[PDB]
Amino acid sequence: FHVKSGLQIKKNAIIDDYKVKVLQIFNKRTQEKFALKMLQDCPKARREVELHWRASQCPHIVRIVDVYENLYAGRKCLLIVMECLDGGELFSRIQDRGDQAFTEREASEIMKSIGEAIQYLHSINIAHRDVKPENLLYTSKRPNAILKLTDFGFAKETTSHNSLTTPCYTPYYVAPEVLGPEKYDKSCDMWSLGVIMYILLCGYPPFYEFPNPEWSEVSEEVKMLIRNLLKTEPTQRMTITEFMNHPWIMQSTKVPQTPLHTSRVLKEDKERWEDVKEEMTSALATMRVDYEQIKIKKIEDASNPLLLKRRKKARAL
Amino acid sequence: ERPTFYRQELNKTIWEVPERYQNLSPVGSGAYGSVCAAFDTKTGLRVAVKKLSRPFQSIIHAKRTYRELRLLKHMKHENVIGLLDVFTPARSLEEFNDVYLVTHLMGADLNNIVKCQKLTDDHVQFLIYQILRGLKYIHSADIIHRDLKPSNLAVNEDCELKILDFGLARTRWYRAPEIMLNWMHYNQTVDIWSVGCIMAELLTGRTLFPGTDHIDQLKLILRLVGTPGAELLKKISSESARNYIQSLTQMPKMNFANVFIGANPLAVDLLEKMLVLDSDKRITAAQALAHAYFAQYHDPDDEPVADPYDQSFESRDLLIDEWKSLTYDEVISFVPPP
Repeated sequence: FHVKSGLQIKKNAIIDDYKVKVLQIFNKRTQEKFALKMLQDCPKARREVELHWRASQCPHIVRIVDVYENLYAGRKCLLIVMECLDGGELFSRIQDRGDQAFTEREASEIMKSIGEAIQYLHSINIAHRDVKPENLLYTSKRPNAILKLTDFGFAKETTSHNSLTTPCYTPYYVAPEVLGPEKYDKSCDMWSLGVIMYILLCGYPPFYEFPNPEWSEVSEEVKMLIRNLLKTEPTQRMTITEFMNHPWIMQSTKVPQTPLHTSRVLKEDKERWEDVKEEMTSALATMRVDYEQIKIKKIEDASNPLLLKRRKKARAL
Repeated sequence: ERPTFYRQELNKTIWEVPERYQNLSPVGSGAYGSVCAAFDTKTGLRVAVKKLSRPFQSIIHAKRTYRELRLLKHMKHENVIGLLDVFTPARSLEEFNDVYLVTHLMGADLNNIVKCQKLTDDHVQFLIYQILRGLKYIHSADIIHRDLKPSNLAVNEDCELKILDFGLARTRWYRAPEIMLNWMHYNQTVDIWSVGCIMAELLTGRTLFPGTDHIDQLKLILRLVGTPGAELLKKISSESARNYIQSLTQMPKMNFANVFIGANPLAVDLLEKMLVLDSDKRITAAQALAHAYFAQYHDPDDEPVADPYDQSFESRDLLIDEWKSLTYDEVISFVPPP
């Protein structure tokens, strides 16, 4: 493509370029409007930032403006500067209209906005791994405003792999394989997405099971098998090329404008929505396999209170 | 005995804890409270400081908060995460609104360990034995975890295990058949079933029952264990459920031997005893520990039972402030381990 300049973390004081949970600050020479996320400076906070930085290209991804390596207080803090998106939280906007019917094509004009980003990140071998409400945002508040996303706290490097499997098993049932990874990793995004189209449609949760099918459900059977291929299991899981190679998404904006009841059901009750918000964060954290945990020593080398006792009596005998 | 408190806002959330706790790092949280990994200068251990800012927003919340505390305070077992500390910045009952729980952050959860390492039969042997040893203790007090999964089992480098995060309500995969579709009042064995599900996974490396929906899942289960019988149907409280069941296909029990070929026979033998459809025919924790598959670890003298747990409160109809008061009392009565 076109070689772009690398990221250089400005070492100088952030307080000299801008004028005194993401916080707002006002630059001096431009007085811009300007979101700032802070952290405890270290390689994970730098590795992630390097990724987020190199992820500003895509118009679908929020743009980081400046990364400073400073010393707040006693500790060194990697203070990033990004493009603010005051559009508002995705589920925050919809939740709070009104009459207007979130129509199917609108939900489609959304997935593509997100399916485009994934296609970008994944194409550069970057696994976001964290897709939840608090991380999705629009840019302005008025019309013709696009939505680009945030919070790469859990993104990482995936590695270059590829995807089939079918039909049917054999006589050695089952066995083991490469545990992250260049595939499984990606399948933690699509889950977040498909698990979004559902919370987008019935505003209900796969906690999957579709609505009764009567009831705000027409979506098509083409709309059931889709949220299903996205849904369960991360091997033949729904493929960001295959997903984008879908008329419903590919030829979106032509799809029916079926009116929905999603916005009324979720807004009807906005406390289970917070409860639902946790389980989504809990669900994800439970399917994310990234930060090494231990490497259990061979039982022969392992030594602990229980083992000792068992071994002791094992010798008295 | 009130220690010194030091407040600090971590990720748009206030944290007022004793000074013995240093370097607090937000390690996640969900709608029951936020969590923060930290170092306990008192025990020199990495602990988990859980904060429940919404403990009494409803009688459902109030009681579930008092339940969690009571349960925690009771847990005194090697293979069961216990209450290291519980505190509140409140100086009285009137101002009392936030409660902090402090446990021991040991190693990483089983799920993770799997993703990074292929365990040996030896590992599984010891691991599962430990789960059972802990279960016996629990069930002995008449408690039921109800939510046993590789994500609720902490293990370190030494292979030491610990059962944690008990089901406090009174990703569907490690759940018995009855409880899942609420066929009837569950049995302690429901934890045994989950035990099996875990065990199988470890050996094969695949998820035994990765079912999409309850129906789908149920079909999966019944295909291996078979279909109910007149004896099981009888125990079925719901007539509609009994009706559905009867409507099903043949489903004769599968021989586990063919399903796990290449695995320790003793193991597969254990799996048959645990993965029984009739909860009243599932091997108990105590019985399992005696199974020959744990000969190298089995000590009938070093598998201890727990004191009596009074669950009388479960049948207590009280107000929010009474459930709050009861919770405060317990917080003040707490006596830290040695």
